[PDB]
Amino acid sequence: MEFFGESWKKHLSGEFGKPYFIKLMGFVAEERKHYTVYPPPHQVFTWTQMCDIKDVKVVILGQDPYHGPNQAHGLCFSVQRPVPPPPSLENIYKELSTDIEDFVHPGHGDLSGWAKQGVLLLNAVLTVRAHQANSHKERGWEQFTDAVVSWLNQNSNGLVFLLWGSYAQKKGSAIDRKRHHVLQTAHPSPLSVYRGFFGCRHFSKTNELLQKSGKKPIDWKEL
DNA sequence: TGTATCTT
DNA sequence: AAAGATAACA
Ligand SMILES: O=c1cc[nH]c(=O)[nH]1
Repeated sequence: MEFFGESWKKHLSGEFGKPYFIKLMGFVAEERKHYTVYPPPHQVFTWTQMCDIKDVKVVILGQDPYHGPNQAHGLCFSVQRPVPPPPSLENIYKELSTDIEDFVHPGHGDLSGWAKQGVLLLNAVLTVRAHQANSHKERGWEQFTDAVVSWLNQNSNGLVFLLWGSYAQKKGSAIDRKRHHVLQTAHPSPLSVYRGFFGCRHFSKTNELLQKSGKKPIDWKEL
């Protein structure tokens, strides 16, 4: 119980009774019986437990969870102490250090600090079979995360979406590019970071857009 | 050994 | 689809 934060469950509950969702949860359940799936069930929706849905100001959309033991916990790119930051996160910190002058490696990989500030740390696909990246794509997660993006698009204003990677970028078409700001770059994984993530300056750019629309910027060092 | 994106 | 090529790093 209580895997979903109250305000999130209230606005996404309409998906629960849909065939694709019932079949999606059915698939993940069958998978957990034969393989190790990440993150654990009680953490698949951690991204709804950090702030009220109406308080989201920035959305970071990744591809799918870390596929190693004890890494993924429901917030994209984040890992709970004492787990060391995986390759993707070390790259995010590397960019943050050159993008934000006051930013220095926090010495851990827990990104709850950002989420509590209204930064939704979402992935297009919310589960993954151990050691197999994007193994759970096209099973129904995409329509669910589409519902999340769609609600935010219609009920919020001036949000800043950071779509990292081709899969996250599939959601760009559902975002009113006039009402919200969409920043797109390569995924921070070592296998693609060199295609543009380094130098993208999305963190400083995100705050410029927020402050321009009179909103409090994100303190990226607040972790 | 191990962490995307484009092409056939 | 899904496998192969291409691709930084350590
Ligand atoms: O949560 C995560 C971690 C790495 N890469 C992603 O796309 N998401």
